[PDB]
Formats: sequence, C-alpha cells, structure tokens
Amino acid sequence: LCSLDNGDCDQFCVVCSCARGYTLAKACIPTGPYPCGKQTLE
Amino acid sequence: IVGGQECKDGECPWQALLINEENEGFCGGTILSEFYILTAAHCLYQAKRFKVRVGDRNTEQEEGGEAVHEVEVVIKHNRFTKETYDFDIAVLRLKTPITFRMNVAPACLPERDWAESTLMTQKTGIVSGFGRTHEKGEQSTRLKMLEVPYVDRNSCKLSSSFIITQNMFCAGYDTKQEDACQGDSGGPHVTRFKDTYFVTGIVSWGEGCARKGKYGIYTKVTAFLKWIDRSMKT
Ligand SMILES: O=C(CN1C[C@H](NC(=O)c2ccc(Cl)s2)[C@@H](F)C1)Nc1ccc(-n2ccccc2=O)cc1F
Ligand SMILES: [Ca+2]
Ligand SMILES: [Cl-]
Ligand SMILES: [Cl-]
Ligand code: NA
Ligand code: NA
Ligand code: NA
Repeated sequence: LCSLDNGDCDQFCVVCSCARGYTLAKACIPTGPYPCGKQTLE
Repeated sequence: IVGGQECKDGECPWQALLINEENEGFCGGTILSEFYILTAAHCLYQAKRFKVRVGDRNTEQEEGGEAVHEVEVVIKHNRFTKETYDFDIAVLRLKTPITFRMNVAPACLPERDWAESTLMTQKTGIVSGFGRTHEKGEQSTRLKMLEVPYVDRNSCKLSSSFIITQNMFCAGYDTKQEDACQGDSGGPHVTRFKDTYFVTGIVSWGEGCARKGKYGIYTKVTAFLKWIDRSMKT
C-alpha cells in the first residue's frame, strides 16, 4: 500500500513512478541538471 | 505577495511572469516544460497582447538568466467564465523552447489519484509572484514567496461571499497579514513532497488581499491533470 510511507516511493505510487526528468532507481534520480521541482544551485 | 519573503537565487525557478505591451508584469505563470506555461484563464483577458519572462527576480534590474518568450498558442479552458471564476486555467505554448538554468526550471506535474491523497493532504504549499505587497499598494519589484496553509473547504465556504467549486481550493490565513495579491494571479502554488515540488494550484482570486476572515482561492490543478496533459500534446 502507498497508504503507508508512499510504498517507500520517492515520488509516485506497489509500483513506483517518477515525474519527467527522473528515472526509478524506490528512489528517483534526475536525468539532467534541471529536473522538475528541484530548487536550482549555482 | 503580502508578507512572505523574497525568493533567493534558484528558490522559485518555475515562476514565469506575463508582461503586457508596456513590458510590465500583470500576472504570473508556472513553467511546466520547455514549451509550456500554466496560468489562469482570467489573466488572458487582462492584456491586449503579452509575452512571457522567465528567470527574473527583480523587475528593475536586468539580471543574468532572464529571457523573454513569445506565445505561439493559448489554450484557455472553454468553461471558464468571470461569472463564476470556475475552470480558471490556461496553458501557453511558447514559440521557442526555454533553456533551463539557474532560476529557470519546471515544477513537477503530479499524478492525479496520488496527488489527491498525498499532496492535497499536506499542511502547506508555497505561492510566489510579483504582485502587490499590500491590498492597495504597488506591485513588488522583487519576486516573493509565501508559505500558505491548506484551508478546510468548509471553513473556506463559510468565509466566502462567492461559491467555491470543486475546481478550487483555499489556502492562507484567517487573520495573519499574509496572502497573494493583485498581480500574483496565474502564478504557482507548489507543494513539497519528499524533496520535490509539485504544482498543485494556480493563484486565482481573493476578496481583497490578506483580509481578516478571508482566504486565498486557487485553481485546483489535480482537477485538471488530464486536461493539462491533452493541452501539452496538442
Ligand atoms: O476582483 C478582485 C480584485 N481583487 C483581486 C486581488 N486579490 C487577488 O488577486 C488574490 C488574493 C489571494 C489570492 Cl490566492 S489571489 C485584490 F488585490 C483585489 N477579486 C475577486 C473577488 C471575487 C472574485 N469572484 C469569485 C467567484 C465568482 C465571481 C468573482 O468575481 C474574483 C475576483 F477576482
Ligand atoms: Ca530583472
Ligand atoms: Cl462544483
Ligand atoms: Cl476585491
Ligand atoms: Na527565504
Ligand atoms: Na489538510
Ligand atoms: Na485572511
């Protein structure tokens, strides 16, 4: 159940999903320098 | 934005600003992708023609990373009307793609069912924009952000002179003097879930700004995930 701890998924939920600009490692890993929804660093 | 604070470098990188024929901001938007900006349908009525500025944090200084984009296509929800302010959503397709960089990056679109149970149940979200810093005051020259609590729909309906629809949600404070304001409309409301920010709202309307016993009203992005997906594929 995603009912508890999101099924451990870092993002979408068992089966995990990630938003565009990420791949499923559970965790989600950026595929580029500016993945969605992350504050940018210099 | 009334109250809140300034966005630092990289902190609100999904903010877009719609600029009118005077090169002045009049509404916000949310970067969704290289070619798409999310905004409020009601904003489309409020300029003769407009363009999109990304990467700006100070409208009085030209800073590294600012860029201007023209709009190729406007997709306005057919059901929007000023009679109700319901369906207050539009998507802009840009002529040229945005280059992501410091201060320019998309907000994530959540998946629907997951979003309702997981995002809409969080305590707070973040709203941002270049709007007025007081109800009767001037637009901010600096990009601001504000943490706003999700507000119970029933308390919100009780407080409101107008109908709150299923395509809206309420956020902000009963009496604390912090809220979005004129000029912030169309801009992002994002909710953080485990290190990632997802777009959950579009700044839509309010009875004044930061009024006692009134809240801010946002277009409920989860109500339109399919609509947004279809618009971005058109
Ligand atoms: O017209 C105004 C003018 N306001 C807008 C400005 N406030 C804001 O834009 C916001 C405050 C908080 C948020 Cl979120 S957005 C304020 F400075 C003056 N507010 C408003 C009030 C009610 C509605 N409304 C709501 C439902 C049905 C009809 C209708 O007109 C729309 C509106 F735009
Ligand atoms: Ca600037
Ligand atoms: Cl409704
Ligand atoms: Cl008003
Ligand atoms: Na800060
Ligand atoms: Na809640
Ligand atoms: Na209030």
